[PDB]
Amino acid sequence: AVVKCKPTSPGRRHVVKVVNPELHKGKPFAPLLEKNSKSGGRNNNGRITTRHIGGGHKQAYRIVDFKRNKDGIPAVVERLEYDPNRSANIALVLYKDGERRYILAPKGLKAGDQIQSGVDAAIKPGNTLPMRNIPVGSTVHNVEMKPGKGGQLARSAGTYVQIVARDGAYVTLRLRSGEMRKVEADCRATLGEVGNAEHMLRVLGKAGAARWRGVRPTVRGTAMNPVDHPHGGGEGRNFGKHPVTPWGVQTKGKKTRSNKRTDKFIVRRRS
Amino acid sequence: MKRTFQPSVLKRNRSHGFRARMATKNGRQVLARRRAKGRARLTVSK
Amino acid sequence: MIREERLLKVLRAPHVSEKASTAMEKSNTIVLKVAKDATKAEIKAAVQKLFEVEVEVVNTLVVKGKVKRHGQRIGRRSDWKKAYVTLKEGQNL
Amino acid sequence: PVYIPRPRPPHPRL
RNA sequence: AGGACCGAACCGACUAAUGUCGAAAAAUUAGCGGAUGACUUGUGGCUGGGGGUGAAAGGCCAAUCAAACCGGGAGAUAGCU
RNA sequence: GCUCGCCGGAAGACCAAGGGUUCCUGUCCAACGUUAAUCGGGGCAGGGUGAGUCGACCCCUAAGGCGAGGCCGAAAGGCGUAGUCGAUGGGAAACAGGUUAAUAUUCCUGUACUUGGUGUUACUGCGAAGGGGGGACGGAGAAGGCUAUGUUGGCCGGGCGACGGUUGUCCCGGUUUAAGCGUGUAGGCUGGUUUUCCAGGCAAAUCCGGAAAAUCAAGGCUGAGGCGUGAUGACGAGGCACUACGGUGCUGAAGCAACAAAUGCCCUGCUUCCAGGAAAAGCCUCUAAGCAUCAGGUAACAUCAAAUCGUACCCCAAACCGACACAGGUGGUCAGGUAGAGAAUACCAAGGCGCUUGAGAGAACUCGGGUGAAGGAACUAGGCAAAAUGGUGCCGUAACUUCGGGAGAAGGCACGCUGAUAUGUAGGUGAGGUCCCUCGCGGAUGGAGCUGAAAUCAGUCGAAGAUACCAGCUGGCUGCAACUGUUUAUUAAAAACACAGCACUGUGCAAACACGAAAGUGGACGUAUACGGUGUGACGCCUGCCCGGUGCCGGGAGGUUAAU
Ligand SMILES: [Mg+2]
Ligand SMILES: [Mg+2]
Ligand SMILES: [Mg+2]
Ligand SMILES: [Mg+2]
Ligand SMILES: [Mg+2]
Ligand SMILES: [Mg+2]
Ligand SMILES: [Mg+2]
Ligand SMILES: [Mg+2]
Ligand SMILES: [Mg+2]
Ligand SMILES: [Mg+2]
Ligand SMILES: [Mg+2]
Ligand SMILES: [Mg+2]
Ligand SMILES: [Mg+2]
Ligand SMILES: [Mg+2]
Ligand SMILES: [Mg+2]
Ligand SMILES: [Mg+2]
Ligand SMILES: [Mg+2]
Ligand SMILES: [Mg+2]
Ligand SMILES: [Mg+2]
Ligand SMILES: [Mg+2]
Ligand SMILES: [Mg+2]
Ligand SMILES: [Mg+2]
Ligand SMILES: [Mg+2]
Ligand SMILES: [Mg+2]
Ligand SMILES: [Mg+2]
Ligand SMILES: [Mg+2]
Ligand SMILES: [Mg+2]
Ligand SMILES: [Mg+2]
Ligand SMILES: [Mg+2]
Ligand SMILES: [Mg+2]
Ligand SMILES: [Mg+2]
Ligand SMILES: [Mg+2]
Ligand SMILES: [Mg+2]
Ligand SMILES: [Mg+2]
Ligand SMILES: [Mg+2]
Ligand SMILES: [Mg+2]
Ligand SMILES: [Mg+2]
Ligand SMILES: [Mg+2]
Ligand SMILES: [Mg+2]
Ligand SMILES: [Mg+2]
Ligand SMILES: [Mg+2]
Ligand SMILES: [Mg+2]
Ligand SMILES: [Mg+2]
Ligand SMILES: [Mg+2]
Ligand SMILES: [Mg+2]
Ligand SMILES: [Mg+2]
Ligand SMILES: [Mg+2]
Ligand SMILES: [Mg+2]
Ligand SMILES: [Mg+2]
Ligand SMILES: [Mg+2]
Ligand SMILES: [Mg+2]
Ligand SMILES: [Mg+2]
Ligand SMILES: [Mg+2]
Ligand SMILES: [Mg+2]
Ligand SMILES: [Mg+2]
Ligand code: NA
Repeated sequence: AVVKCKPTSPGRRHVVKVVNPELHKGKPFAPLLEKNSKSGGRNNNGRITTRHIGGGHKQAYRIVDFKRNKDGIPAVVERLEYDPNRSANIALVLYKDGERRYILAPKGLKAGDQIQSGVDAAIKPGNTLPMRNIPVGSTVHNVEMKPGKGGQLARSAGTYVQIVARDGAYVTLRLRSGEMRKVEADCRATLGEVGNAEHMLRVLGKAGAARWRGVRPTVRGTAMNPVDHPHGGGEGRNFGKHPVTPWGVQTKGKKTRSNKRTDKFIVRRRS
Repeated sequence: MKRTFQPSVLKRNRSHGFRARMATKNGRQVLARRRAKGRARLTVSK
Repeated sequence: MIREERLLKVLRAPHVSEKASTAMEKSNTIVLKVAKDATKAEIKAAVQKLFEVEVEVVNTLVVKGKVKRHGQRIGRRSDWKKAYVTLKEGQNL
Repeated sequence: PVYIPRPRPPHPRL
């Protein structure tokens, strides 16, 4: 899993890789790929809306089933593949009716294993079923927020949510953030944590190992001039200001949430 | 020393061509100005 | 069907030069100054009728007009089309 | 002459 | 294997001389740095002025940038020559 | 015309972009050419660009543009669905010779190949804006087989050398031939086949997917090159005939082998890695409605069409961008000999050029060089600049270290040529012969040849043997920045910026945040192991006290407090 690349060149010295042997060493499934053109932060009018996005490698988008709406019909995990669009490893799965899809890999799921979705599934990891049929306190993942929506919570590597309680038609989830949210119990939720838990241990070693992940560098405020950024200019490492984003809104502690149309579903706020 | 005008008929037209003018309103006003001044060559569409 | 009132329009003049000379000499090709559009089939039929001689292939090109500084004024000449007509075997002028 | 070359900087008599 | 080493193409511009009404509105000569990559390049496209873009120098945005260029307000205003 | 010099991974040859007659011929020297000009990319006139196969066009899509209706917007207008454009990519097909003053894969000769139209000929389920397959892909590495190509040998032709020798393991030249068709190789991948069933492929489908069970162990697809043919043909060193003195008409020998060998082809292959590597059509099948003598499909033959535009010329340049015939810039392709690791470099081939002012002189002084007595940094701000070092093989190699490095540390030794070991070695390559059988482009053996290191021993020459070109100066202490990188195009390349790493903080998804009056879009087709912002800047040891102030976060009990 976690390997330390030998310091046989500066920039190779610090690298820590995740050499997953079990990952499929071949081409991904054809009918489930589609083109994923890069943007670089830019949008309709063409302006950099999100700074620092740019460059990197081409990647095709693997159509992962997040909905898990194929009830009853069992399925076997053909193989586990590396997905450049995610931090979790995808799994090409085949249902008994010759239809093959992608799912996220829970922690304990090798190839050859078997899983199936719907209300009457078992509670083995990989199985999806509404969060009314899932027990209390079990750790699930790929959680929905609306019945039929698709699954939005706990989609990243090593992440998972926990059903703290079900009070009527609503389940309270100790979200991976530590926030206690409260959604409908009729929202399906894949069981078990997400795999690739050793994702957060890689260290990328050098600047290129990020530049090809597609992150142009971030220039500090202080370096910039007064016109470029609130922290600006000076005769050598001068700040005297209060930390704010390039648009003068306070960073380093300022709650910037205002929904008023969902604040009722948050049991308790973040930790 | 690399100068500024690196000619290319494709870009030249797509930027200042006749249909590039007549596309939008401002371009058609540019054409109107050219015709009011009475120029020989309205646009650059050699 | 291609009308006589167009075949009488296609052909304009027979080009004369060293190249037209040697072409008529060695390859049975008469060189003509044909109209602007003057498609190969149009020229084919127009010669097959107006000259009543037998055509094999028509090979055509468009020469561009020179720029001519008549006096002190930059002029130009019309771009016209020259067509090589390889007669089958017989004869022509 | 539509191009007007800039003058060379004067000696810094500060 | 490697933002690995030496070193041409290629990319650049550290030193020195020349050049400074030049051969050249930034170059030549001798060297010099990278040279499988955060590299370089072709073609086309996108972002436009208080706007763009910026590995950030107020840099670049047509030999012009502490706010482009063109036209208009405009014969601004100028207790200053 | 003869010498001389230069280039030759270019200053040669062919294109693209760009230019637009600059191409060729005749005529002229007013202007243009930094001089002269008979010359010219100059002036005037005439000629020249021939395509089923090359490109465009056209079919298909990328980024992206426009965008019915649509959503939004004081107006203009913005976004965007269906859709339609858009190559820098995907999609059918021609080669070798001959020719012009100038075009030629376009003309001519020969040899082909592609796609459709139509008609007859039979046999047949055909049928799509729909399904499936395909096209369809990264970086790096390595090896095997090849080829281009060159070298030598063998032939063929010619020569017997301006002064020594030169009919001999002597000299010079040529020894070339394509596409297509047949073959199916080195080699690459893949089990194959028959039935039967099925909640998948928005319906269907025999196609795909998926199960079963038998099935034979083979097949299928891909495939460089070679071989045969193309070709009793062309080309051909040259010889002769006539000279528009330019070249035309004929005749025209040999036209093999080995070895070396690509950065090119097999190979989009193989192995491997993480950074996870366009799409759509053409293509092949499946069926839907509709029709099932028909239509339509396939095959065979015949025949027709392949239109339109480009094609001259420059293209690291006097023709494109730079105002100039400007020491600048300009993408792609080919790349020969000797020496060499090499596309470096030196000298050369093909080929091109002598840079559009020259002639004298041989003052100072300036520029580019060469050498230098003795000293050797005393110069100077500073060893700036020069000088010096420089290669391959082996020996040897410290502190420190993050254990990799440092390190090419430092330093030393050998290097030419000749002969022998060895009538050239080890090695490579491999004929003939022979045997085997899947009988062949087969395997085993076999070694003729053809190449060909490296080492040792002996000798010899010179002042010097990595002899030219080319080609590290070395070490010690230290500040800063971890490092590779980026930066003020055009006086600043750094300690500045970035960086991987660390931290705080925001953000629960219709996320935060950002562009946008809004629709919307980016974030992200991502989901707290994620994204944004801010600071710090690998790594090691660490980061101490202060919340008075400003800010941020949390409270709401009290005072004040807006519109109303
Ligand atoms: Mg960022
Ligand atoms: Mg950072
Ligand atoms: Mg930064
Ligand atoms: Mg400010
Ligand atoms: Mg400062
Ligand atoms: Mg200070
Ligand atoms: Mg023809
Ligand atoms: Mg390197
Ligand atoms: Mg190097
Ligand atoms: Mg240089
Ligand atoms: Mg280096
Ligand atoms: Mg500028
Ligand atoms: Mg201003
Ligand atoms: Mg005034
Ligand atoms: Mg006024
Ligand atoms: Mg040429
Ligand atoms: Mg002219
Ligand atoms: Mg000429
Ligand atoms: Mg005269
Ligand atoms: Mg003159
Ligand atoms: Mg002329
Ligand atoms: Mg043509
Ligand atoms: Mg639109
Ligand atoms: Mg289209
Ligand atoms: Mg193209
Ligand atoms: Mg020519
Ligand atoms: Mg060969
Ligand atoms: Mg010989
Ligand atoms: Mg290479
Ligand atoms: Mg696709
Ligand atoms: Mg029929
Ligand atoms: Mg040509
Ligand atoms: Mg000149
Ligand atoms: Mg020049
Ligand atoms: Mg060479
Ligand atoms: Mg050279
Ligand atoms: Mg000169
Ligand atoms: Mg002198
Ligand atoms: Mg001497
Ligand atoms: Mg001395
Ligand atoms: Mg001395
Ligand atoms: Mg001193
Ligand atoms: Mg002194
Ligand atoms: Mg020096
Ligand atoms: Mg010297
Ligand atoms: Mg030197
Ligand atoms: Mg050096
Ligand atoms: Mg100090
Ligand atoms: Mg540094
Ligand atoms: Mg550096
Ligand atoms: Mg500068
Ligand atoms: Mg810092
Ligand atoms: Mg502190
Ligand atoms: Mg306090
Ligand atoms: Mg407060
Ligand atoms: Na405080």
